[PDB]
Amino acid sequence: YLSQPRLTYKTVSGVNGPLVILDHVKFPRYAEIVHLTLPDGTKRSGQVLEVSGSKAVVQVFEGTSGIDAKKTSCEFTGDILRTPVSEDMLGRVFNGSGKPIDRGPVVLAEDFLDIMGQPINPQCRIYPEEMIQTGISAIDGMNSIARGQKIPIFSAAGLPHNEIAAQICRQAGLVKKENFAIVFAAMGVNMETARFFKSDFEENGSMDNVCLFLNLANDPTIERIITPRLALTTAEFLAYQCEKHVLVILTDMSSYAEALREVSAAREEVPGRRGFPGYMYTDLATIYERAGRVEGRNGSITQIPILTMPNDDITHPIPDLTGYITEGQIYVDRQLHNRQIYPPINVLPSLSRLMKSAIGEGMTRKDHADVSNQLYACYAIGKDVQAMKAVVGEEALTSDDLLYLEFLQKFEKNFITQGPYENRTVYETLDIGWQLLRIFPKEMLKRIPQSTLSEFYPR
Amino acid sequence: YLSQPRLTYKTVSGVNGPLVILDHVKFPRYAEIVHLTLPDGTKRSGQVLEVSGSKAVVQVFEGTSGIDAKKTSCEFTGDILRTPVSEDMLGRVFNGSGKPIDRGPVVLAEDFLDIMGQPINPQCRIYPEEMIQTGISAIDGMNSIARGQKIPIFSAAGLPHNEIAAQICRQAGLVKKENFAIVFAAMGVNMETARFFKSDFEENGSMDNVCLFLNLANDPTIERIITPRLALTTAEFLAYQCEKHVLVILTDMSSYAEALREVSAAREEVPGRRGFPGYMYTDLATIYERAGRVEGRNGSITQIPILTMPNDDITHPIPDLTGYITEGQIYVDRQLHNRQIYPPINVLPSLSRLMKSAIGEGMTRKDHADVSNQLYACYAIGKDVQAMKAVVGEEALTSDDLLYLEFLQKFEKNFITQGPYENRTVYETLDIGWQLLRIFPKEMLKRIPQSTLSEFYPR
Amino acid sequence: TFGYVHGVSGPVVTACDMAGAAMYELVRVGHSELVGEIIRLEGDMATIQVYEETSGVSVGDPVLRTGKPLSVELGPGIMGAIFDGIQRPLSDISSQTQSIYIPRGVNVSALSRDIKWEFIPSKNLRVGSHITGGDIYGIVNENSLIKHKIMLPPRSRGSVTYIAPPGNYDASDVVLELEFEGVKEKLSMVQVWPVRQVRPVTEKLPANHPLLTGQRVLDALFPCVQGGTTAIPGAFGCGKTVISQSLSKYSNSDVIIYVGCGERGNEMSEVLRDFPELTMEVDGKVESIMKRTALVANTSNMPVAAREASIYTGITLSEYFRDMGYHVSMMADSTSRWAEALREISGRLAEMPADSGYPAYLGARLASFYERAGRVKCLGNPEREGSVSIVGAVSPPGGDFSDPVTSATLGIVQVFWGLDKKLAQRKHFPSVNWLISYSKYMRALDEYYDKHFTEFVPLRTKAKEILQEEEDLAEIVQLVGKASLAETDKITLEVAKLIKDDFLQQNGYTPYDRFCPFYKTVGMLSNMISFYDMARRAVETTAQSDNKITWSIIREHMGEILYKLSSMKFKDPVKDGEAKIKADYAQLLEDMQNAFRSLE
Amino acid sequence: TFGYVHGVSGPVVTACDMAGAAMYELVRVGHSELVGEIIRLEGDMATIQVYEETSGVSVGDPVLRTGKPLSVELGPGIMGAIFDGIQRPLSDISSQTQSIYIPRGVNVSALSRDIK
Amino acid sequence: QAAMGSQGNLSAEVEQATRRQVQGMQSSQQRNRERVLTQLLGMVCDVRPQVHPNYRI
Amino acid sequence: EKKEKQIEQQKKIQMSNLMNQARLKVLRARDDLITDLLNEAKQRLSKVVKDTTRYQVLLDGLVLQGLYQLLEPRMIVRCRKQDFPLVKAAVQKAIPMYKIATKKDVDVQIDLEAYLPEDIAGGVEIYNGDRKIKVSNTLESRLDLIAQQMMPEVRGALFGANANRKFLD
Amino acid sequence: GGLTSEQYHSQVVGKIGYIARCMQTIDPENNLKKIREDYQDVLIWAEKNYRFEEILEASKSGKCPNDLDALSRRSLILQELLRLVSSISPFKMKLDLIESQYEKMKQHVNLWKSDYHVKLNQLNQLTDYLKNAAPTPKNNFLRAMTSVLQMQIAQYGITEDNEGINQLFKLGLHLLAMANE
Repeated sequence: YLSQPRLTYKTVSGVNGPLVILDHVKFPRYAEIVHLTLPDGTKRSGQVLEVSGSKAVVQVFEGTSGIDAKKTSCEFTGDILRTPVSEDMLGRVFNGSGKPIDRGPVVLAEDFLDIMGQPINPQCRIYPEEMIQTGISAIDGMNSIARGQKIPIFSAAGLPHNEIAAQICRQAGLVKKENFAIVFAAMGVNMETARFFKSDFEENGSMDNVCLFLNLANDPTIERIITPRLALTTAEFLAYQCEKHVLVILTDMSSYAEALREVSAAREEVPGRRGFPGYMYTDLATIYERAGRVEGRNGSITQIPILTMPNDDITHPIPDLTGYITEGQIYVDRQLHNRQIYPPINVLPSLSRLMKSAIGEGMTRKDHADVSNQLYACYAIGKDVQAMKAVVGEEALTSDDLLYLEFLQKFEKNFITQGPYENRTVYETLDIGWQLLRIFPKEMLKRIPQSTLSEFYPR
Repeated sequence: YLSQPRLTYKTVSGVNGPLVILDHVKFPRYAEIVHLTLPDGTKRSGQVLEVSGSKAVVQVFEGTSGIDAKKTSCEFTGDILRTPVSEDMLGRVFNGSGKPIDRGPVVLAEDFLDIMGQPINPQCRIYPEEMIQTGISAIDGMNSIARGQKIPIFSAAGLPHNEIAAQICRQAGLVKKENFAIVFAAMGVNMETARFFKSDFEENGSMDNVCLFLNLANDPTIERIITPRLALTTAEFLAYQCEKHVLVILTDMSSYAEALREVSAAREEVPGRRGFPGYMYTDLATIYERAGRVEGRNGSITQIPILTMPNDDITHPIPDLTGYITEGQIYVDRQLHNRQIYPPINVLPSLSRLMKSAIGEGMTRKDHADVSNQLYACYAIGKDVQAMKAVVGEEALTSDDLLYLEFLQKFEKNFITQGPYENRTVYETLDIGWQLLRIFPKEMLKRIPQSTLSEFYPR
Repeated sequence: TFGYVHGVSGPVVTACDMAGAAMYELVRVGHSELVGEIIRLEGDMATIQVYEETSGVSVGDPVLRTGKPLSVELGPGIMGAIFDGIQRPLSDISSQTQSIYIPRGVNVSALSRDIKWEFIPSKNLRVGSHITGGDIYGIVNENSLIKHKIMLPPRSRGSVTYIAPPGNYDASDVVLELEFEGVKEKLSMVQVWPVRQVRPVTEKLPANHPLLTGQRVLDALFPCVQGGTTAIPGAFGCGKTVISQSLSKYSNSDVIIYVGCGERGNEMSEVLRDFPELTMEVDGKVESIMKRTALVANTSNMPVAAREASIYTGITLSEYFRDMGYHVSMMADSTSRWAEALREISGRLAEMPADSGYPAYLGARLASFYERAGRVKCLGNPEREGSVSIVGAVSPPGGDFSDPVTSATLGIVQVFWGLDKKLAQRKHFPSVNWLISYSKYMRALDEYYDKHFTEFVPLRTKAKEILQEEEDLAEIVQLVGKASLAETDKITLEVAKLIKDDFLQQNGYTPYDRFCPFYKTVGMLSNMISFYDMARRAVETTAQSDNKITWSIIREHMGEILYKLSSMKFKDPVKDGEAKIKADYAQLLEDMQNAFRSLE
Repeated sequence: TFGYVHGVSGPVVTACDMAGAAMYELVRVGHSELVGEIIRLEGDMATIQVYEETSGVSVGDPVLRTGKPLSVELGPGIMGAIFDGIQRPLSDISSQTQSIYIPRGVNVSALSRDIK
Repeated sequence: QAAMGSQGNLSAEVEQATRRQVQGMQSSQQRNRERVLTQLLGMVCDVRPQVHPNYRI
Repeated sequence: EKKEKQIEQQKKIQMSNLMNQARLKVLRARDDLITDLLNEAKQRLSKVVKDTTRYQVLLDGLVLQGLYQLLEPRMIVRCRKQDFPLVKAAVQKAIPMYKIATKKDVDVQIDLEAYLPEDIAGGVEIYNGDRKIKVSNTLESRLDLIAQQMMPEVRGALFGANANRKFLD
Repeated sequence: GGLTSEQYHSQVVGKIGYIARCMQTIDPENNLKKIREDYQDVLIWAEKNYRFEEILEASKSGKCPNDLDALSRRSLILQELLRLVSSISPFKMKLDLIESQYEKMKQHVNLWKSDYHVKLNQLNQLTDYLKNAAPTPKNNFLRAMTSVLQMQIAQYGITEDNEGINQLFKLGLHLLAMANE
């Protein structure tokens, strides 16, 4: 432990954007934390982004407005940013920087965990093979989640992604036919969304078992950089030390990526596409990759990041890099929300990389993979038929195309469309899948092998 | 000659990518050559890119890995880069820097020539008018090459520009109403391509009249800045002093331009389009403009650069500036290559600016210009008609449009398509063009005068 | 000996008092001694890309100088191991720390010095014999598959003075002794090679033998060759990692290195879970492919600067096992991640960028990396031939191939298996886009095809013609409708659909199509192409008749035959023997001919 | 009278001791007296755009100073003349040097003084 | 079987040509060796120190 | 017929290889003769060094030439221990001429603690004060600097002019 | 030559040493007069003792054969012949047959493509498996068939078209590949 009296420097040299460029620092440490007493007594925090001799560039989390040159005082904590973590964090509400905002006491730490975490040794990382029964048909039957997955919800402004995430929270559970401790971290969200999620976890009895980090739209921008890391540090304490099964939700990774862009633009770092920093892949990886099971420890961390595709464009750097990093994406579609389908999940661009082992014989049922693949194929062909009928019209379609159109209609009506409080078991979802695939003769279900068709098709 | 002893400096002040900045240099000379003994005894060489007082920025050819301050000894030669040239450089394989890699001895200098060449007075640069019969109909019949011309082969990743270049090299010769010496500057070419060219020149038994400067892909990437200049210096020696007819094949001006961009970005000059140096036009001009003939001399230099256009974009600075400088371009087209048409030369975006004076009565044939113009016009109208067919269906096509599409198909099939080892003389190319223009009635062949239609059409 | 850290800005660090430190020398930064590599050297200050997170490093920290470049310990104990970017064994770290993390600056050795390996010296060597780089002076029975040939290092030569008797030696034991110019060199079983320097070869032969994947669209339309360079550009979710892992599981390459460069962490555990259970039969005995697979993992969130080290270490290990005479195959799980690492380091250096921020030397780096791939005639006296195939997946941002990394990589590589997000979405896996993809080895390979699988060359030519014709018809059909199609054009469309659905797409996660032997592939294509030929003959020979045969009549008459052509894929090569599969395909051909004769 | 070459970078020379030099004034750079035009001034250092290949210019080379801007001779002899970009007669250079090359720093009067 | 004599003959032929050339070059070298060496050594021994022309003061 | 054509092309490639070997071998013999000439020159210089008087006159010029090439205020002359008296005389005679010609003050020391290898033919290597700049004026260095420049003359003299080189411009 | 000059010349002397070793192993008696006569210019540097540095200097000066293409081709011919004679170890061949095989190999265009090389590879699969295999019925049968095959090759040679050897190759390889159980 650090037994030395920390140094307080009033030697600010320059201030520029979110950066206070301190001078005459003695043995500065990169990534060290600094506590800034402004002239008027207001206290802020900052992270040393760069050290050069006796200089130290402190990126202030709350912003540099009001910072003086001769009067601001900066005490150097001598240590990287550490979060106090204890199981008591379950059932609390903290703000973006981990300070309680529920009129409870500051966390009485069980440990002081580095906010940045450490990468799990890929040799001792255990592959997620246990299925979460989210209850959503569009997920369980066709994008099955595994306990330990990074599977964000790709959505857009105004879409139901909040409702889908809350539903997944309330009805997520293993397909054994234990409760998830939830760590939620909202960034740049509006008070409406903060109230929505808090009131949901209270409407359920879950709030006793939920930890919330809140960084509202009016809260500091630079603090959204550390809010995900606080949440995931708490999740890692719970999962890899307390052996909880933790579900981590990170709301508006878009409002995180924009904070990252602001910091990188202030630093004038090399930009990627559409202005975002060059290392956004690495940074979003540092966030997302803090998920999955581990060897010898019974806990897990299931992430469901929620990010608003800007202009509904999946190629935008945020969704693109999140798709590269994460093990899937559940796609929320305006073209379904406009038709008032809930959940408006577009299975066709949805994906779940760990389905391939979360489903099969043993866990869930042995027709799961065949049904999923054939539903995907039939849905794609139904979209093709819809596209062509707009050109040629109904009068020029063959009976096979009409079969595909009927399948598409009944598939969105019965399979996708679902009650916001309805928990369909994987078996109910698969039975619906078969009731839809029976629209077709065996010969047009070209994915399913005959050993599966002759066993499940007739019923 | 230089008698005064050379100065060796252990004065290296910096190392930065391809550069090595020296300080305390006595009266530095711009473009001077330096020999660097590394700490381990490995000897490299560099060219001074600029001097400022006592400083000198030595762009090292063999890369700067392993170089260090305080122990790398830079010996200043006191003279600009003069290469040894001898006629017996024919039948040799040199690396990019002009050092043997055929296990023969180093060149015994018949003379020493500055590799930056010496500008030829425009008053006495003869205008080339002798057609080179490349044997490829898509060149001879519509983009003919005069002996003394610069005519790059614009191509793209994956196309057979190497095959086209080799065919030109082994088939080129003056029209028979004299043999060539090849100088082949490979830059950034993979071992597959280098071995292909070397094996082809051995297979056709021409090696006694070939001189290769191979800078492979795995060779140092600054060395290809001097490789083409070495090749052109040898070609100028053989042509304007040994009276030979020299054909120069520069393999990837895109690789050379990327070497330029690397040096420029290391120097931190103000960058031009797409990150290339602003002076790339002049620096490519100093490479291309060394073709041609001169008064008094009987020798000549034909020059055929090869360009890999990034993203098939002809607007890219490399091909754009090379088109501004050189007298035409032979454009290899990915679409024709995909449709399996060799050579993929697309006759629409390719032109040879000296064809007009190289062709005609008493040189190839009376009808050459008319046939080339009419083939070009018919091909362009056929491309437009094909684009219409693709949009509104074939039933809207008149008899004229159907004739144009028949011509287009048979033109790509009979006139462009050619065996790699088949060398169609200019006359056979012209007759294979007449057989195609015969598809149209004389009233549609507008660009051919009646006085030639009456003579050549009916046969 | 020591420099002092002068500044920290990320992966880049600047150090005082580094007077004569060479470019790309290897240094230890900090009290934890994070490894790092010098990349600029200004004044007496060196700039260092640290291969481990620098958070916590402070000005004044030591920067110890090791006078050696980034190098790997090549020796026994590689196969079946998983290494981090700079060749620290992750299993050894886990055993030593008994913790689930990679402590910063852990210094565990790359190869165990405690395991006793059986050593059988080359019988002909004796004290006094002349020996040169690449010469094999013994063999280690590392495991059942890999007879690990110990070789003199390149750049080592001389007269032998002691060759260790056959027996059990640990990696630190002196196994050979030689002398040159009177200077005496002791050689253990382990050599050290700088990862940035090409391991020399006597010659680089043409690539002339195919690298059989399990994937039909790859083996048939776009072949790669042992010693060939390949790329797999595709947007996220197009299955490039699955193609790489299937090529790693099932291929005719004696050794495989999977270089895990900056991609998802769970995939290395996927490999470590799957490969031990996957087995290949050798000498009638089943052996796990992990015995011939080696892994280098630098997942996305592990230090960025180490992705470059991961790539170079992978290619160096592959070159080592190529020097043994093996046909190694290296899978670079994403070279765009390494390109992004170069971009980030360049930004920290404040260099002028090329397109989209990449350094001007990105093309040169990619070229020098891919150029280490050819089939070679290995160094040393026992004449050996090996290979290092390279399969570098590319992760173009936004799923477009105008990306600078993909543009360069396609300028460098010889095979391009472009993947299509619109096929991945439909689940048309493998998502190879058959129109833009290509393989420049299709000529070099015909010498092999025309004597092992004679008919396959014309079969492939006609298949590609069919698909191109269907592509041409797609635009007309979309804008005009199917009503205008000729009767032969209907057959082209429908047989193209048959090839797409039942020859090209191959579900790699099923017993019947995880691996599709080449005999199965060529037989399947023969059946489909033969159906195409007979259908066109039937339509063309009766189009002038009053009793015209039409695609509708064929479809109605041959529902069983079309479904059999669609079910050909389901045949299981191990549950159903080669003999049964070939017999069944011939029987389907007979059925098709019978039905055509009975229809016309 | 004259300055000295203080640096070189392609055509952009830099000369010290150019105290009173004027913008776009002509200078002779090097011992071969390559023509150059002052394009910038900084203190007593003048940056020069050199009109001939500078490869070989070295620090310390004299930079002679001519008090006139880039100028063209106008008079008898222009008609039928073929000029370089800066008024050098190419045909007369050829007839004088009896060579097919332009010597670096070749200085021949633009309009022949020997014609009556 | 008869044509193998093609190499059997031309190998000896080209060797003979090389031998003639490697005698011609040696004879010319022996004719001009000394008078080249005297010039080379005299030019080495002729030192003539000089300062760099750009030197001032 | 294609087999026969391929055999004829094998004759083509093999004769090309044989001719390439012949050409490179005659070239290598020529280069070996050049190397023999340069070795003879090296031996002749080693003999000239034996004649002390002419060696003294040569060292005077070598030392003064090094001093002129450096133009430093402090310089260190490194020589073979065998030559130390002669190098001392050369430096003692060079200092006055250096001062008169350059108008610069100079301090020239001899590197008594570190001599050149005795294998050296002769000459001197002059370092600036801090030994970061060297001018090499060993007889081997002069011989190489001169010979590599004179190769065209040596080629023309030993092996005659090139008939095909119709112009020297 | 794609190697550095130093590495190239060390490779040349390595090849000379390896040719010497292969000759000394295949013919410890010095009986293969034709082969030794052909390899005189490379064998001399070992039949007369030299140091590595001496042979390297001679390679650099061109006194030894110093063309790695020729040395590699010749060493490969000798290596394959040694592989044959060693894989036939218990059934030493006739000297006339050995010399005929050597000539057949020498005249081949490219040994690595050779049917001879493939046959030797198959024989080596068998021999290397049997060098370790335990005496289970499969391995006893392979030992018997492989000994018969080695004896037959000792009489007929792998450069010939002997159908007995061909069929035994096929059948023994099938026995090897067939599962143990």
